[PDB]
Amino acid sequence: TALVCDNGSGLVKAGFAGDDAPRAVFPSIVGRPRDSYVGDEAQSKRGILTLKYPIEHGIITNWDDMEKIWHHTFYNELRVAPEEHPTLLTEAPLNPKANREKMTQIMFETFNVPAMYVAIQAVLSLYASGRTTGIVLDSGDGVTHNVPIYEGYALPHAIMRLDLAGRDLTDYLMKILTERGYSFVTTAEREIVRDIKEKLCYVALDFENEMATAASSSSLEKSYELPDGQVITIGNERFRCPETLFQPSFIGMESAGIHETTYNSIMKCDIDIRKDLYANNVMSGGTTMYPGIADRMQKEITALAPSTMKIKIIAPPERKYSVWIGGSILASLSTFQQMWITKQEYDEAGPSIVHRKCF
Amino acid sequence: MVVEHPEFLKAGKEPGLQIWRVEKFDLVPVPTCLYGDFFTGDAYVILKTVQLRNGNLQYDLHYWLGNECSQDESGAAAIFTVQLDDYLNGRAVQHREVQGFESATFLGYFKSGLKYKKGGVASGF
Ligand SMILES: Nc1ncnc2c1ncn2[C@@H]1O[C@H](COP(=O)(O)OP(=O)(O)OP(=O)(O)O)[C@@H](O)[C@H]1O
Ligand SMILES: C/C1=C/C(=O)O[C@@H]2C[C@@H](CC[C@H](C)/C=C\C=C\CC1)O[C@@](O)([C@@H]1CSC(=O)N1)C2
Ligand SMILES: [Ca+2]
Ligand SMILES: [Ca+2]
Ligand SMILES: [Ca+2]
Repeated sequence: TALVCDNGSGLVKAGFAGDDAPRAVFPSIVGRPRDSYVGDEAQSKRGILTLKYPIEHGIITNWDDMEKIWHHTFYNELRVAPEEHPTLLTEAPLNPKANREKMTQIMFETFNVPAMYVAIQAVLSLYASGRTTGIVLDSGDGVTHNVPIYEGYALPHAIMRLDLAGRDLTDYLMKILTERGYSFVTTAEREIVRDIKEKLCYVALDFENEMATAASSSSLEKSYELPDGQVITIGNERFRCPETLFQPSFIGMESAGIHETTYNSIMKCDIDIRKDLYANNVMSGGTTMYPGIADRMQKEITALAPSTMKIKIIAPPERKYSVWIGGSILASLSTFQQMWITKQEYDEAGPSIVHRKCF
Repeated sequence: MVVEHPEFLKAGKEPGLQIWRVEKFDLVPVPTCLYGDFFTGDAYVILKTVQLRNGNLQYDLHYWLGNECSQDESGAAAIFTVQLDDYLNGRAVQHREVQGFESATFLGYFKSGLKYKKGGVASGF
């Protein structure tokens, strides 16, 4: 049985090829003494041990700990002998050449996998949506990308990266809330606000009219139960926190808005394919889960595009797992047997084989 | 790459119409008598090979998705379509065909009029 592993900035999504969902989803965190603990437990012992995120903005940045993430994945979460399963992993769009070789070397040298493959996260999400052509908006905990894809392959020259995503949004709810009079300013506190984020936040189709209703109506308000017990009334951040996605100034970021990068991404692509892109805008990643975000992108990019353009935002309910699900389908295909990088092939060519087998 | 799938070896060798159905993550040939009848619960891959005057062949690949096919099937069909195209040296034009919204070109492939029928194979997940 092949394994599928989607490593994110915040969460690890891991499981078996063939399954319809990841059997294992856990925090991408390694804790080391104040020799280490992994994910669901490291937040536990977080009193004794310093915790760090080995992946930043979708890129692997601490190899030593990343090696810990994988070990835990195979051994504590998946409960497999890694040396007997072909393993599929995922990577960000534009992962540096050396990262891809380092990930392949580790898998064959320190984990002894019999076979291995690396695919681009966003392309997997496109596949999971039953499509070969379109532009993916992928927005997780640590990064947001716009990835245009044509007849199966990403168009690297037109990809947009934006370091504003999920955590950045938590920190702003978790700063705007206190403006109301609440706490929130601890490495256990945002942890509560991110839960508020996930439950209460939504994207408004019109900001102003949403404003003109928020500071003037105890209807656009919800009450939430902290763990302490004290009840708090979420307002009006509900619609303000994700607004940062469209207006990045709110976090003082200056960057273009996700609708804008989407337009821009498409304009870097051959004119003959722009229609297909506009009509196949696929959303992927935890930070696209906000109620109302598909209706807003819609409106926002048809404003930007020529009237004649047929716009369409595709937002599958399972899009938290689209990347993983895309990998689960790919590694299950009868035709995938020969796509794998074998240990044989690795022994012959070493880690640079990845750039030839794995576009 | 370099698929060894028996169906791939047969794909696109002479002018005509070839139709496969996704079944449990595999590409399974459809009986020729049954061409044009599609299960709304399934996904299919269609290759139209046309004789070019220059002697080489023209390929159009269509992945057709029924209203009720499962995500593994539509996903597989899209992926199978990329692989077949690759296999054929990138010479194929790829087309996404959704039940009820198929291109005039695709519709024109079926002499007796294309037909939908309820049902299909179970999800390979
Ligand atoms: N319903 C929800 N509404 C909004 N945010 C959500 C929701 N569910 C999860 N999230 C957020 O999505 C993030 C998890 O998404 P995801 O797993 O796709 O990211 P990642 O892969 O870990 O990071 P990256 O892709 O940037 O490397 C967290 O920020 C989490 O708070
Ligand atoms: C259910 C859940 C989802 C998730 O996305 O977790 C990821 C991973 C998590 C790890 C760090 C925390 C303290 C320890 C354990 C967390 C467990 C479960 C968290 O740190 C995030 O929370 C950060 C911080 S605040 C935000 O926006 N991302 C994202
Ligand atoms: Ca991700
Ligand atoms: Ca079916
Ligand atoms: Ca082609």
